[PDB]
Amino acid sequence: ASRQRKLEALIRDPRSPINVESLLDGLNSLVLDLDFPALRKNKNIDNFLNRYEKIVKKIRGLQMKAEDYDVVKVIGRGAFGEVQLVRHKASQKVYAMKLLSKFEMIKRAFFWEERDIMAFANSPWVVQLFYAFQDDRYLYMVMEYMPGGDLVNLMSNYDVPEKWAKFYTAEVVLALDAIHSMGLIHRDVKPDNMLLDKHGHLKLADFGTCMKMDETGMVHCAVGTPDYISPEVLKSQGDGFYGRECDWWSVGVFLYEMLVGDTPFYADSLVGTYSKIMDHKNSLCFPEDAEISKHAKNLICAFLTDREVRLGRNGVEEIRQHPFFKNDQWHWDNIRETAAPVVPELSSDIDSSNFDDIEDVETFPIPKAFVGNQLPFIGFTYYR
Ligand SMILES: O=C(Cc1ccc(-c2n[nH]c(=O)c3ccccc23)cc1)N1CCc2ccccc21
Repeated sequence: ASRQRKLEALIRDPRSPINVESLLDGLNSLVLDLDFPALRKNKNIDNFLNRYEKIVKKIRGLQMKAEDYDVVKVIGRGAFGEVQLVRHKASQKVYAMKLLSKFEMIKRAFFWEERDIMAFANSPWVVQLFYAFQDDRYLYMVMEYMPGGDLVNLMSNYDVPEKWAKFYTAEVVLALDAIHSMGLIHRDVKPDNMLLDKHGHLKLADFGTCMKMDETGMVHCAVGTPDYISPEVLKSQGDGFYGRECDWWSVGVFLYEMLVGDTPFYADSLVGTYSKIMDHKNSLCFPEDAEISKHAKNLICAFLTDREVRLGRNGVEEIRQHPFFKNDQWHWDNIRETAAPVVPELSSDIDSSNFDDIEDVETFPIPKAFVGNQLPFIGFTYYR
């Protein structure tokens, strides 16, 4: 009973590898991976499935499921799956729910490690995870809805003045400081990941790229669209190592797209984008027509240089000290409680005006032998 108290404690700890959610995930996966007629020929499998069939159904009904949510509309669709604006039926609260195809996911081990670190850190600069669940086909992630839309949408609807770019860059800078302080490297900082909350304040979202830094403060191994990716990250794709400074390159790309209107290494092809990024010493140029302050040009260039000499290599203090961030509207300690330059007008809690309309799927193939397709997702379920 003393050893049983110690064992009953690990299972109660929600941050434990084997806990109630993990144990339930294990039993659900075991039932799913064995419920195939070819496998059912084995008496051990058929009998286990018979005993636990009814109870696994009862348990699946009590646990959080997709049916507990009302699908308002799709606000993003991709290769992975979609993002739905949903409302929890019982609490009546609106959330953003990403659906990941388990099948597509498997074609890419413990990938939610960084999601858990970020979820626990609970930074006001990072889009919050409330719950995560799963069914045979999908992985579900219930996130805080960011009704202000992303910075792709803001950029395509506004001509961004230096007062505005000075604010979003500072918020991205504090969000990246937060992520690095968790022992993480975002890896794919771009305006699709820059989401705006109910008041127009920025938060960084991780769409599966965040990685835990090793003892040396480095990562490895994905890119997708490269406009915001540093040369070191491109060159690593390979098993190459890079640090947190790869995220500061994306801040420079961001400041450029805000003030200029186009990405600094844009091209009609992906190859050309990749090339212009690698030859960034010759290809970086500001248009004559685009009027940009000396400090703005300076800051973009301090970030868009080789990792060795890039701004942020010494720390965040030199980025904050940069004269571009001299202003009469905010401080580095109070920026999030100051007036945001673009305040959203939201008539209802399901107002999705800042999101482009989408409106309107492959699965695992039935196995002959046990293959354990559900095994990699044991522990994904998150409840707090
Ligand atoms: O993608 C996500 C987590 C996430 C984070 C924010 C949002 C999100 N949140 N809020 C909004 O309003 C919104 C509007 C459009 C689009 C998205 C949103 C949705 C999912 N992860 C995290 C772990 C992981 C592994 C593998 C693959 C993916 C992901």
